[PDB]
Amino acid sequence: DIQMTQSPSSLSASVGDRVTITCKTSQDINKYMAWYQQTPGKAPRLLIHYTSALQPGIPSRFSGSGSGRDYTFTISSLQPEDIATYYCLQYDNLWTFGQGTKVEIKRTVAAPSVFIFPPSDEQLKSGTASVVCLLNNFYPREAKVQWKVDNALQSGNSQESVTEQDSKDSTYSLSSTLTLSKADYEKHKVYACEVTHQGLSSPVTKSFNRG
Amino acid sequence: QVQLVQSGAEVKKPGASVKVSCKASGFNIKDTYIHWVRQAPGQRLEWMGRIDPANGYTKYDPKFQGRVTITADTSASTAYMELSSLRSEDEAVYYCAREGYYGNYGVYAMDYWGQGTLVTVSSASTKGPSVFPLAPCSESTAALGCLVKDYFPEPVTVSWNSGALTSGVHTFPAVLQSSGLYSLSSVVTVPSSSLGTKTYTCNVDHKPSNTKVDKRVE
Amino acid sequence: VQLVESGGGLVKPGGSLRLSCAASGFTFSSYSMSWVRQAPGKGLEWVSSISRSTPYIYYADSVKGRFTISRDNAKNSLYLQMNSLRAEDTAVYYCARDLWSPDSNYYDQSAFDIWGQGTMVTVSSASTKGPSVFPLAPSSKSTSGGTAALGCLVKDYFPEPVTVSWNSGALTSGVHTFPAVLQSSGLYSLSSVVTVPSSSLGTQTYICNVNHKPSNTKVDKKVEP
Amino acid sequence: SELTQDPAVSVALGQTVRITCQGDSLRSNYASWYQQKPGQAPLLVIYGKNYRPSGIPDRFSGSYSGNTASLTISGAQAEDEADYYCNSRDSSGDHPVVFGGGTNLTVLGQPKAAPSVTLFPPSSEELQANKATLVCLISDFYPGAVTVAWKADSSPVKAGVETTTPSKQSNNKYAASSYLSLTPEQWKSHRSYSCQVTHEGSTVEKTVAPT
Ligand SMILES: *[C@@H]1O[C@H](CO)[C@@H](O[C@@H]2O[C@H](CO)[C@@H](O)[C@H](O)[C@H]2NC(C)=O)[C@H](O)[C@H]1NC(C)=O
Repeated sequence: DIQMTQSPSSLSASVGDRVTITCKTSQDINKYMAWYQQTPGKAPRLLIHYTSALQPGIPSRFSGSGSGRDYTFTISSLQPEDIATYYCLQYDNLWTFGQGTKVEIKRTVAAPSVFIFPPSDEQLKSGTASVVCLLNNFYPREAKVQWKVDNALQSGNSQESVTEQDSKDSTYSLSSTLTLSKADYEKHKVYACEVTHQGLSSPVTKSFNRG
Repeated sequence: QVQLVQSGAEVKKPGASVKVSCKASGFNIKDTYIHWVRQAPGQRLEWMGRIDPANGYTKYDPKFQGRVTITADTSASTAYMELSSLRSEDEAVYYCAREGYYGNYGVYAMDYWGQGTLVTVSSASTKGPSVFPLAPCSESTAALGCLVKDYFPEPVTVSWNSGALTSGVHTFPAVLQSSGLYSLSSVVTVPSSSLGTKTYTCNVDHKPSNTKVDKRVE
Repeated sequence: VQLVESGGGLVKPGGSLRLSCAASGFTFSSYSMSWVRQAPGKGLEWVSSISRSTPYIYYADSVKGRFTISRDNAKNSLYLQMNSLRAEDTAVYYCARDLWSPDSNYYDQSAFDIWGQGTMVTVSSASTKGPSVFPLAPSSKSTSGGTAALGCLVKDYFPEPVTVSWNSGALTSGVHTFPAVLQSSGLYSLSSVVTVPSSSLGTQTYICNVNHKPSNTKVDKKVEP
Repeated sequence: SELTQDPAVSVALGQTVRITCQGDSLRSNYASWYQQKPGQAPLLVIYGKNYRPSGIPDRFSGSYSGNTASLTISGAQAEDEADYYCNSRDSSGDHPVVFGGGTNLTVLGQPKAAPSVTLFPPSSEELQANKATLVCLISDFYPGAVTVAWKADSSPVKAGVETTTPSKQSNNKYAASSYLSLTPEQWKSHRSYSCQVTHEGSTVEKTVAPT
């Protein structure tokens, strides 16, 4: 029943920076504090328990401190493999987890590799058309996708999905999917995708003509 | 050696009950405690309860209590979590966790965790996904893809060349369509030189509908 | 890491004590403390308990509404205010470290890892009495011709706790402090003997340090041939 | 609020013994065992899910099955002859500590030891205080059964005789004390006084006289 106050909620720091996270409790938890690493789409891994005890296998850069109410977790040198959601756990009386900390790597601007995919002939048979745009490996997360069917800007017809930060090159990948019927798709020729990003000087367009 | 296996993701109607298993292997189940943790969509980790598989005693969280019932079968070396009267708010990924005593320090710590089991609280029927290839019209890098369209429930698992091709793979999170069905795309960037000289098959797998697709993109 | 209790002694029926346990070597707060008594010849009996710093309190049915447990986390001390004492309360009172608090998890796997020396408490209408120490002159009959046995007679005292050492703790080899007799008078009588060399009998000095805690008497009697 | 165990259990040297404890709290909690020698504070031997503190030999092991928990002593040795107390935590209501009646463990009834008797006459200092006390000190014997008889020269004395009950020593053997209180008129009257220590037939008769 002891409350958790984990600060910050999110952070961005360059590879090598000294990342610092704090977890303050409502009452004294007598050093019974633990820290967990939850990498994107994975099971949480125990790094440090009992305030400062490091688990065998966990790298030396990870360390914990604090006593009573105030506790602090530190990564001495942030690595591109440290991309995760970090949580604090109290285990004095009952069990409570913290709000979490979104740890992302701050890096230099990377231009998106744009690719336009037409609806397959098998999909058209079913009477539906899905045009997919790809923004492979880019930084920062901010990216604008402007769909254009024959110089006509498309709003609402599109639906985009971005990936987590990459484990190796620490970049993102976005995929905007434009949907139309086999009838509305056959009424137009040129299907464009206008990508606006910090890595690109002018808004890059990757299109295709039907046929 | 020390592993914490969990049962496959499940879909249940709102108001019904779900029982999730946790296969303990590589360690004696009786020698530890087993916890259950609810992880809401994008939200924080929520501890549910603890069981002592050796004796059977249970300590549940005051909010989860009355709806959560943790069981353990030592002979089969598995721990179960039963959650009834399933609301839309119960739609989450549930984790089982091993808690071992550390003799040297003289403290207990929740060391190992299960892979997780996604619970989908929905009225919509279980549907297999339609797989479509993503190859363009006509530089160095060339992008290929697989469109895992119209399926329920989540999740789907997309491999490439039976798990050989791992680098350059980008399987985006599923987008919930207005149709009420999920859809996700899996792209892979490979050079043009290697293209036309290697087979590029994507291995789609939807366990709830027992769908298994191996489509080659050209 | 140590636990040392003090305060025990003689009390007349209906009276009160005065029991204090001093903790050292560890963080007193973050540990649940409890008292366990033991009547002579009888087994261990739990008295009271006090959680980490919560501060939850528990008493045994027999001592309910008479004994009061308290802890000074600043002074690293545990206390017990045992009021309206019955004759049956006569026991050796141990101060034990529970290691896990009743409010904490894993309390099912808890135990008393560190225990105290025990402070003897005697509930009797009879009055306290100090010891009469007499020197038991060296006797060459055992264990050798080059060894002789000399001792101290701790005659007529009350209650039972009497501490005997030799040459202010220096002499330990051959020291045998016999258990005391409960005489017809009701008073205890104890003896302590040490086998020392017959060669060094004239050169070395042998003084026994008798200490009767409940009468505050401290006798340092020298034994001579 | 009840924990029952056998009041006494007997072993043999090298043999394996199992001390049983039966309680309702043992279903929900784990038993902690304590070793207690005469005039000694209790010592933790086994606790929790068969946990032994450093310094406790491999001989001690903990078993559990429902309401019953068992302490197993593999290869019984002389130094293991002590009182064994089972203990639990309950956790229901106002009684969180439950102790057992104890088990008086006895090992092999061998080897027999001969008593070493030492007799002291009353000190001149004691005689000045108009009192006399003869000190008979029986030590290093086995079994703990001794008969003490006093004799004024040849005639036996039954009055003014106070003798202890034999008790275990630091070497697990036995020790007894017997005091004969007299008036200096009685001590000076004789003619010598004797202390008769009978142990398993064999009698040790140390004698003192005013000289
Ligand atoms: C533990 O048990 C033994 C055996 O019952 C006790 O020894 C007996 O003591 C009485 C006197 O009190 C004698 O008459 C018996 O002959 C003894 N029997 C044996 C086999 O030695 C022993 O006293 C018990 N220990 C305690 C502390 O109660």
